[PDB]
Amino acid sequence: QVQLVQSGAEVKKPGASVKVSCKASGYTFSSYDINWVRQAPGQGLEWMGWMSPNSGNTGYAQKFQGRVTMTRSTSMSTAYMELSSLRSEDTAVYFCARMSSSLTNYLDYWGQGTLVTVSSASTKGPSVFPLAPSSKSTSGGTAALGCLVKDYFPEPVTVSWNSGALTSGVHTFPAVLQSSGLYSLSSVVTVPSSSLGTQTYICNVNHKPSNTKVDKKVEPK
Amino acid sequence: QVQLVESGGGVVQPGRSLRLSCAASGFTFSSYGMHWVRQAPGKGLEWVAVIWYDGSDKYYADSVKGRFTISRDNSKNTLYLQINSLRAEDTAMYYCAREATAGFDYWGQGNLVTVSSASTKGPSVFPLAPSSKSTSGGTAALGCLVKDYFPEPVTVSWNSGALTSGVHTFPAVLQSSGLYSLSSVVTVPSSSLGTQTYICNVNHKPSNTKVDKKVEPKS
Amino acid sequence: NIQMTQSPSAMSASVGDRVTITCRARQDISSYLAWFQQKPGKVPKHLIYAASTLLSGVPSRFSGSGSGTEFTLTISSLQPEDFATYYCLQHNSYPYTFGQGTKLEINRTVAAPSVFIFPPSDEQLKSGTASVVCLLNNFYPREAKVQWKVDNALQSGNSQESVTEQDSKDSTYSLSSTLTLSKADYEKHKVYACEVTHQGLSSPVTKSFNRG
Amino acid sequence: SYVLTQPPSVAVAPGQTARIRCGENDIGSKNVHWYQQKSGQAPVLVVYDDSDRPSGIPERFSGSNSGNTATLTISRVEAGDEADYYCQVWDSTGDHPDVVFGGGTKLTVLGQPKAAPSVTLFPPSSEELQANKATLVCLISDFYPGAVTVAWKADSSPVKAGVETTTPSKQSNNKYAASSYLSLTPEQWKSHRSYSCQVTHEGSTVEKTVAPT
Amino acid sequence: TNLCPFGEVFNATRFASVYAWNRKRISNCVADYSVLYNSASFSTFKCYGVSPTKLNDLCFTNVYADSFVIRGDEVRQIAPGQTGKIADYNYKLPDDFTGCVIAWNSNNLDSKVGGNYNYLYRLFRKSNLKPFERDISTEIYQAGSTPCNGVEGFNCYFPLQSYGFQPTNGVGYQPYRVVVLSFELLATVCGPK
Ligand SMILES: *[C@@H]1O[C@H](CO)[C@@H](O)[C@H](O)[C@H]1NC(C)=O
Ligand SMILES: [Cl-]
Ligand SMILES: [Cl-]
Repeated sequence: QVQLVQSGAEVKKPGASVKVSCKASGYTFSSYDINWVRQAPGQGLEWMGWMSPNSGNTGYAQKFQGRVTMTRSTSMSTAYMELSSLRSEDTAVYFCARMSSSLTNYLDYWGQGTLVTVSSASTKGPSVFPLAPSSKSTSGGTAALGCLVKDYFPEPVTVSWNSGALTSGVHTFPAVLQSSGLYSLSSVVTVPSSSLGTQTYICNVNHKPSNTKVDKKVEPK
Repeated sequence: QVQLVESGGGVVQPGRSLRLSCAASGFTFSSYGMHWVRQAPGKGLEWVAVIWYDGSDKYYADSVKGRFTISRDNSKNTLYLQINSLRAEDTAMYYCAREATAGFDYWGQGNLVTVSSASTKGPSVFPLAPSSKSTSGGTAALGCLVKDYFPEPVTVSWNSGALTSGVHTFPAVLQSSGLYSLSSVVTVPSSSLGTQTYICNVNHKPSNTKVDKKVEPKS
Repeated sequence: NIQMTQSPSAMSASVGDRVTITCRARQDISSYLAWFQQKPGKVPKHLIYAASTLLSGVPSRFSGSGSGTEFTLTISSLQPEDFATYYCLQHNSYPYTFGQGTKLEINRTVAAPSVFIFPPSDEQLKSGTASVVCLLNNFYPREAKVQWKVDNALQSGNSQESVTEQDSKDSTYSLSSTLTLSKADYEKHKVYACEVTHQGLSSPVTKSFNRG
Repeated sequence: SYVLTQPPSVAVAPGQTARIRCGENDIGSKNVHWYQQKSGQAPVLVVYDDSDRPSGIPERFSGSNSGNTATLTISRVEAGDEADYYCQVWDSTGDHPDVVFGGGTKLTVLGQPKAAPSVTLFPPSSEELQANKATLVCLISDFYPGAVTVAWKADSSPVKAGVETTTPSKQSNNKYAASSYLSLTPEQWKSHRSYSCQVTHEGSTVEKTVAPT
Repeated sequence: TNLCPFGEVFNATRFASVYAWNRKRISNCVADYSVLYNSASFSTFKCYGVSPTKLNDLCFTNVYADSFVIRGDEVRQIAPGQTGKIADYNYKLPDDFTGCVIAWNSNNLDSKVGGNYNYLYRLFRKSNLKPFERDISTEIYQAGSTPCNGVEGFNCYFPLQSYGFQPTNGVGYQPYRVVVLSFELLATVCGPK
C-alpha cells in the first residue's frame, strides 16, 4: 500500500509562515509528482501546485504564486509545503496527494490532511462554570446538569465526569467560535432525579495548549 | 572589490611543466564557473578550458586536451591551470575569467608564459644620439636601443616620466638568438639639445634590472 | 571545434561611420554567439552574448544580429574608444571557439614619414656588434618600404622591422628598421644609406651617414 | 483556466439513483475524475478517466462525459454514500497548466425519520454573575435531519445582540446537535423577567424559558 | 453502443501548447474511424503499425488522443525516430508506435494580427524526453558552468519560447492543430464491426 503521512495540526497568528510535511511510503518518491490541495472549513477543495521529487521543479497556481514554496527531501522521502504571510483566509486543512502516472492526471492517493488555523487570538485557558440542575430541568425521573467551558483558545478541550467514571449519559457538545475569537463549549449529563443529593457530580476539564486542568462541583441551586 | 589576480607564469623550457594560478576575492568563488583564455604574441584569442562552479564537469579546447589540466580549490578561492608537454605554440599570455549572469564580466590581469631554452638575461642599452647636423630650428630624433634580453617584458620611460609626448616604444622582436630587442625613440625640439637633458629608463623585472642611459648629441 | 570565420579581417573607418563585421559558423549554433573587444595590450571586454544581448556598460550603438550560422555586429556612430580588434565566439557547445578577429583602425589623411638614421653607438661597438637604426616617424598608411644600401649595394637578410600601433592623437604609425652587422663587416664599408618609399613621398627619401 | 460548475446540492432517497453533473465548455476534450469525501476525512478517488473505477469501488458508481457535462451516476444508493462529491480535470488549454476542482455536491441520502429537537436552556451560573458576566446556554439535541433555526427573546421581544450559534453537527446516534449562546450583562439578565430560546425545525417550534433568581 | 467522442477531441475550441500537451483517454465506445479518413480536411493523416482502412475492423485495449499546437514545418517531427526541438524536448513518439498522427492548418484560429504569442514550446532540456513523457516545468535552464538560481542571463535561459503566429507568416510557420491517436493493444474500444 502507498501511504501519504502528513504532519500534525498547526495554530498560527496572522502574518506567520507554516511548513507542512508529507512522507511517502510504498512507491518510488522520484516517480510521481506530489500535488497539494487545500480545503477551507466545510468548503470546496482548492489546488495549490505540483512538485516533481526527481527534478525538484514546481508549478503553482497564480493565487499562491509568491507566497508558496514546495520543496522536498530525497533522503527521507518527504515533500514540504510552505505558505507565508498567512491570514485567516488561509485557515484550512492542507492535503497531500500523489498525481497519477497517467498524464490523464488524477490524484490516486491522498493524505490525512494537516489543519492549520490562522487567528489573532492568543492562548487562553478556559473559565469553567457550573450549569446547576433545577427541578425545571427534569422529566420527572431524570434531570440535566452540566459544565460551561467559557472563553478558551485554541482547540481542543477535553471534558470527563466524576473522575472519568460517569460515562453513561454524557453529551459534550461541539464548541462555538465567537466574534472575539475565543471558543466556548458545554458538556451536559442527563441524570436520574432520585440522586441529586445521593451522589455528587464533579466535571473535569483539560485545556492542554494552556496546561489548564479544572474541576467543578455541580450542586443544585 | 571583485578581483582575479594571477601568478605562476614565467619562463619554462620545452617539455617541462608549469602551474598557473588565479586567486579570487570580492565575490563568492564557489558560485561561479571559471574559464582560461590565452593569446600568442600578435595572434588572436584562443579559448582554452572551463571548469564548473563545484569542480565537477570540465572541458578543454581541441589543441589542448591531454596536456593541460584545469582545477580549482574553493576553500582557497583559487583556480589553477596545469601545463605539460610545452611547445612554442603555448607561448602566450594566459587570462582567467569568471562566467557570470552578465557574461565574462571580470578578468585576471594575465600572466606571460615563454617556453624556450634561453636563460633570463637583462638587456644592453645603447643611446641613439641625435644628429648634430639636425635640420636646425626643427625636430631632432633620439632614443635608446634595448638589445638582447629575455624573457620579454621591458618598460621604457623617458626622463623618469616627465617626457611623455612624442615618445614611441617599438614592440620587441624575437631575434634568431632567442633574445629580444626593441628601440624606444622620442622627437624633441632641435634647439633644446644643449640645455635639456634626456635620459631613458629601462626596467626588466624578470632579471631585476634598471638602466638609466645618457643620450647626448654627437657628431 | 565548431570554428568561426570573421570578415573582414581588417578595415578602416572615420569617427561617425557605421561599420558591420560578419562572423560565420561552420555549424548551426542557434543564437548563442558572443562578441568581444580588445585594445592592443589590454584584457578583452565581453560586449554581447546570445547574438544581441548587451553586457553591463556596453553602449547601445553596438548592435548584434544573426541566427543559425550567419551573425553580424553593427557599430553605429563610431567613436574614438571603439577602434580596436573585435572577436566573435560561439557559446552554444563546448569547446567554445573564437573567431580570427577583425582589426578596426581609423582612416586618417595621408602623411609622409620623417626619416632618421642612427649609426651604432661607440658603447655598442666596443662590445663587438654594430646595430644601425632607421626611423620612419608619424606616417600613414602603414605600408612603407625600407631598403638598406651599404656602399650603394642593397642589403638582404640582415635587417628587421617593427611598427607601432596607431597613436592616440595623430593616429599615425612609426617604424624601426635595424641593420645588424658584426663590427668586422661594419668597419669595412664607408657610406650607410636608408632608402624609404611611401605613398606620401613624391620620390624615395634617403638618409645616409659615413662611418665617422 | 476553465471553471467546473457542479450543483451545490442533490438529494435522493435510499434505493434511488443520484446523478451529479460536472460542467465546463468542451469538457469532453479532457478526462473528468470524481472523488468522494465523507465528513471529516480525506477525498477518495471514485471514478477516473471519465468511466473507469478503481479497485474496490462499487459498480453502482458510474461515470460519463458527453460534451459539456459529465455526470456521476450513483445507483442503488446506500447510506454510506452520504458524502461530498467533487469532479476534477487537468487543464493546460488556458493560461497556466492547472488542476481544477468543482464546487462539490453533497449527497443527503435522506433516508431516516424526522426526529424533533430536544432543547434544554440554562441560566447564568452564580459564579459567572459574581465575575460580572452572564451567559444563557441553549442546547439542542437529537434533532434530525441536520437543520434548525434559533431565536432568542427577552420578554418575547427578540434580542439578536450577543447571540452565537453552532452549526448543526451529527451526533453518535446519527441525529444532529447544535448549540446557541446568549451573552448578557448581569443587569440585562435581571432587568427582564424572562429570557426564552426558540427552536424551529421543519415547522416545529419549541420554546424554553428561564427567569432570574 | 457508446460513441467514441472523437468530435470533442478534434473540434475542441482551444488546444494546448505542445510543451503541456493534452491527453484524453478514450474507452468503452464504438469508434467510427473513417469519419476522419473519409473526410480530408486534414493536411496530414499518417498511421503507423495499422493501415487506416482496417481501423474500423480492429479492437484495442485503450485509445489515447493527444492534442497540441505546433507550426507546419514541425509536423514532420511527430513520427517515430524523429529528432528536433519538438521530438526531443516536447512530444516524443516511441519506436513501436501504433496509431495515427493527424494534423491540419489552424491559421484562421490560432494566428492574429499583431501576433499570437500564447503558444509555447520548450527550448532546452538536460535529457531528451522519453516516449509519451511530458515536461511542464519552468526552471531556468543552466546552459553554462554557473548555476542560475532563478535569474536569467548568460547561459541561463527561460526554458519555454513563444511561437509568434501572425496570419502573414509562411505556411511552414503557420499554426497547425495536431491530434495523435495511440492504440493500446493486448476490447474496450472497437470499430463499428
Ligand atoms: C468538426 O466539425 C466538422 C464540421 O461540422 C465536422 O464535419 C467534423 O467531423 C468535426 N470533427 C470530428 C472529428 O467529428
Ligand atoms: Cl501536476
Ligand atoms: Cl522551479
